[PDB]
Amino acid sequence: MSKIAALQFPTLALSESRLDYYLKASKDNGVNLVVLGEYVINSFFTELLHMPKNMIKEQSEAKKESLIKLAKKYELEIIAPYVSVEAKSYKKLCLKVTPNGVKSYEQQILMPYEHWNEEKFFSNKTPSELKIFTFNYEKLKCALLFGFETHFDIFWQQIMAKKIDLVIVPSACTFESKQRWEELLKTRAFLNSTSILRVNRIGKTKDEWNFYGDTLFINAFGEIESKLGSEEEMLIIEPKKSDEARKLWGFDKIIKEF
Amino acid sequence: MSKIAALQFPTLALSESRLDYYLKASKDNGVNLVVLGEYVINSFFTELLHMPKNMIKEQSEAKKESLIKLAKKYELEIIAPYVSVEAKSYKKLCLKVTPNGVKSYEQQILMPYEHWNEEKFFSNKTPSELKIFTFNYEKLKCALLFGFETHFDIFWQQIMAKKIDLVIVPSACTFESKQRWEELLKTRAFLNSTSILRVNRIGKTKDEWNFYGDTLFINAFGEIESKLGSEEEMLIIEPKKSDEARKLWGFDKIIKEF
Repeated sequence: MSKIAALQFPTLALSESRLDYYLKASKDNGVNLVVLGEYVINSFFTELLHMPKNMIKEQSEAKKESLIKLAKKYELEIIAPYVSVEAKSYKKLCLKVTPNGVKSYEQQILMPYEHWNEEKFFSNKTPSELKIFTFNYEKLKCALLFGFETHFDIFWQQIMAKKIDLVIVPSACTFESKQRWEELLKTRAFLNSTSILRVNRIGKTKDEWNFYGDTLFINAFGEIESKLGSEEEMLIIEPKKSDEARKLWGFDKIIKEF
Repeated sequence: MSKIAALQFPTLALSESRLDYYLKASKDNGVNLVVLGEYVINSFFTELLHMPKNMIKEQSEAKKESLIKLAKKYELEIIAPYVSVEAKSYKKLCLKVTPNGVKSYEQQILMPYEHWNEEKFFSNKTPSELKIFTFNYEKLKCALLFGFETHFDIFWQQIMAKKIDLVIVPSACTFESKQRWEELLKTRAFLNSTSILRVNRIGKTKDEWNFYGDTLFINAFGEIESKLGSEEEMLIIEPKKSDEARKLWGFDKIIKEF
């Protein structure tokens, strides 16, 4: 039935040949939805601070055109974080590329820390009230969240209210926080009875920040179903409906009795 | 400084010296706040189902009188889950017994599961709006939560809103859920920058439900600072203010604009 492919990549080269191979391989395994991690289409954040505006635009626009073309050619959907280069500003988006159009999700909560200040570098619209990005994938109710945004309960309360089966989490996570991330996502999946697909990038930066993969899939019971290592590889998942797991603990039912 | 003693007990006997001994040992170690787990003053839930009403009342009322006397004698405070028997109705309370009076916390969300139906057995007031029980312990802002109530994000949002330093969680946890409980509490402490004191009971029931202790203290970084094993023992903790840990990630700073 419904299958999803998670591609664990470093920053892709300007050519599209590596992406095309994995997209055909995803479609050959009966996958109709593909997800990439953060800073795979684009160079990692710390290089973006020093790169020329026009090359960042070229890097982004080359892959967006490729995804649009490849989504048509292989008739599948692609979810990929994407740096939108505007006239006088940069926006951190996540694109959902289908054969019949492109949808975009503008990240609502960005890291403001000095050493990794995405809030300063990007010019994302500050929403008045947070709103989860959701979409239907065949028979699954899905939500899309950036890695940093999973830290905030408000999103999960909206996810539980909408009976989401699967939360797709493109991310860029350092190895040092490996265990904290597993415990967080396992807890989120259990408390909200939703499956979670966390897709990480791989690679080492000039500052020796180590992204060691660990793309993983968690079921609505909070159990890890499958996970990747630290190499460039593809994870294929068959996400199931959240209903049975929702009834076991009935957290939503309990909160709905108020 | 400010110290708290967690007493990991089985169901206490009607005429026990354990309470007088451990309260004095706490006060001799400079501890002014003592916490017991769930179903320590009273027999465990599944045994209460088969006990006569008057026996439950006597079991409860004997320990309340003792705690009142011991709180005055040793000049400290005691937090203890407590079955209040009115007429032929039962209320699952947590008492805070001090030298100058008793305050009570009525559990707001109770387990409704068939095999462990506290919602059916007890007659707790169905709350209008969920509201955390809070109190100051010397210079620390403390909150009180029953084990089951930690599963619901709404409580944790209020805990963060009040910038709570320590959440005290009397609980009754089966050994089978050891890892899930640890990951949950570490995540809540980290996400909300609060320390957590989880006090469990010990003992085996007739149906072979294993309460194997593992009373633990977690700091506001989400790290386990200390923990007990499966024996009857006392855990003394010196909880610190959450301020420094709260500034590290600044979850409150980010989230308060929504």
